Amino acid sequence: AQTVPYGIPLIKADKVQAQGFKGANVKVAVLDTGIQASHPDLNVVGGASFVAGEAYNTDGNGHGTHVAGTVAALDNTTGVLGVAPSVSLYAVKVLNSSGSGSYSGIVSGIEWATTNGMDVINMSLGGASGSTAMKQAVDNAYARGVVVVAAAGNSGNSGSTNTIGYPAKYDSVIAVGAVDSNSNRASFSSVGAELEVMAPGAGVYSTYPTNTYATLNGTSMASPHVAGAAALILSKHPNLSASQVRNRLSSTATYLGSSFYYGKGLINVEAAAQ
Ligand SMILES: [Ca+2]
Repeated sequence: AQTVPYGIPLIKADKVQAQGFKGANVKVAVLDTGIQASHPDLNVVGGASFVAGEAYNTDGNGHGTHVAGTVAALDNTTGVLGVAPSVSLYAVKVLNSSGSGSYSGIVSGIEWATTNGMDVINMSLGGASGSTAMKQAVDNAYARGVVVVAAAGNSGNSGSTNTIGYPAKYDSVIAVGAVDSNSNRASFSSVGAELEVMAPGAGVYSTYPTNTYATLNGTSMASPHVAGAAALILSKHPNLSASQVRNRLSSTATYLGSSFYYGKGLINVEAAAQ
């Protein structure tokens, strides 16, 4: 049978899906370690690899497949359920089997995405330092109308230290923090002034390499939740611009506390979709 991860009802992705909007026609590119394209519960329609010696349609890590599953796990009688199960999935490998990648490889992914007409870009990756090349590509995609979502980082908090990584730290990028099934901020969810919105990141069950499913923890899992809500909103009002979709996301979020810890709050797709 098909399992419904707690994450989708928590963010009200089901009320919208129920209304009939599942993110169809929306092109979502997942910049990650690739995707097990042959996964039964997934439907990758294309992409590209910028990692030497590795094809975009294979995931030797499991990370990119899990993230992808959260965005568009097929709505059928098996596996799990994605936020926008009808979204046009694209895998852009910018990380290798060890979860590592170079700035050139990543920006190249951000450039291919925008150039090829992606509506949403998910980056469940992050680093301590940014780069003028990374900033440009990101501001560019956003400038072109591309919604850019990135994991806020998993370095928890310490005193009053802003621990939000890059590219999450960029203004053109939406930073995502993680909360558990009780809607309580996860201990690893980084904090900072740039934290934008919260989504399920603890105990999220999704698709995992070699036709299986696994549970993982991280802000990397919270991100796809927001990347998929964006497509959901886009599949309802396709005329909206990035900044608009973005604003409905944070302007209708459920308040959970100080922005330094929860940003604007937990996202609500039913409210954000008008
Ligand atoms: Ca399924």
